[PDB]
Amino acid sequence: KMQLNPESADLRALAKHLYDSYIKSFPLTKAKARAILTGKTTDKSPFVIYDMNSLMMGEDKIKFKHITPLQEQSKEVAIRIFQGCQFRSVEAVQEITEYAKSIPGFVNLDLNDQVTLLKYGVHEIIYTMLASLMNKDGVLISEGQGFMTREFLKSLRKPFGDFMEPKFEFAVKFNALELDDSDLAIFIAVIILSGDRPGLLNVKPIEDIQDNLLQALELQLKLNHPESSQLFAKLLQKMTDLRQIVTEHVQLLQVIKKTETDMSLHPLLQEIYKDLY
Ligand SMILES: Cc1c(C)n(Cc2ccc(Cl)c(O[C@@H](C)C(=O)O)c2)c2ccc(C(=O)N[C@@H](C)c3ccc(C(C)(C)C)cc3)cc12
Ligand SMILES: Cc1c(C)n(Cc2ccc(Cl)c(O[C@@H](C)C(=O)O)c2)c2ccc(C(=O)N[C@@H](C)c3ccc(C(C)(C)C)cc3)cc12
Repeated sequence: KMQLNPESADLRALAKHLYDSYIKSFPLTKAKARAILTGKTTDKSPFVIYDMNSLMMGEDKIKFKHITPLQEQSKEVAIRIFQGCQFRSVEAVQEITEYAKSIPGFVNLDLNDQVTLLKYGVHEIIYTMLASLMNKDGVLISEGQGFMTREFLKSLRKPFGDFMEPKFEFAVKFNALELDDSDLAIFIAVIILSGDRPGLLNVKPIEDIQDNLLQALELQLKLNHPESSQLFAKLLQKMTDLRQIVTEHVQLLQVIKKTETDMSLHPLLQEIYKDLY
């Protein structure tokens, strides 16, 4: 229908509010990420890691040194890279949670339901925003200061050689939608307010917030993408694809968390690296 009625102005105002929260909560947006991947930005080119020799030069640019070099160099590299991917994941939760609080009505929910929505929703947000940082060659790492190639990640040890491939194959199909930060801001909020998470108390207040986010998203996509019909429908299938692809990812590293013995990082040691930095 698309009318210029007072309810549409509220859906446009909600999109503006979610976008402003998207900028403050997340440092590296897709707008700046694409500027680095194409060299359009005035900043310096990021350090590129494509082989083992380039990775050794990258570690020398880090203040930390890792004073426990295990003999297995195939494990010294794979395990070290994976824990860098996990320490960054923890800081993303701090940013995701900061953005989740900005969604109208989220704080008014039950506190245990807020945990449940973030519990199962953090992974699906990571999969989405990670696509903004990667292309067909590699992924931007360390707040855009680095760039690790895709084929280098495939050259790691056999268990760690394909934990990023399910994310690259999703990105090439998700970036084809060519969404911008304005579209992603609403789309992230829709994933959080998914009212069918296992263990939700009152589903009624959650889906009521999501239905306004869904209406604000379809209005955003129809206005921002004039040459793309059914883009709202295509994006819903990408959301359901995140469901069955995250369950395969969470079950994948549970084998690593158990068979590597040193993967479940010590809780008190985590907080030391966060507060020092
Ligand atoms: C492998 C890898 C990936 C895929 N990424 C991007 C990434 C990951 C996870 C999420 Cl969730 C994510 O999501 C986006 C949307 C976001 O949040 O930007 C984006 C990395 C970022 C930094 C480092 C690293 O190793 N960096 C060095 C500088 C360091 C960091 C920390 C340490 C200590 C453990 C000692 C503290 C030591 C060295 C490695 C990776
Ligand atoms: C020094 C260091 C430490 C202490 N950790 C945590 C860590 C290591 C090893 C084990 Cl085993 C571990 O687990 C338990 C058992 C433990 O020993 O504490 C925990 C790191 C993780 C990743 C990188 C890295 O080199 N990340 C690469 C991807 C990059 C990223 C970004 C850059 C630039 C910023 C220059 C762009 C350069 C290189 C370095 C370190």
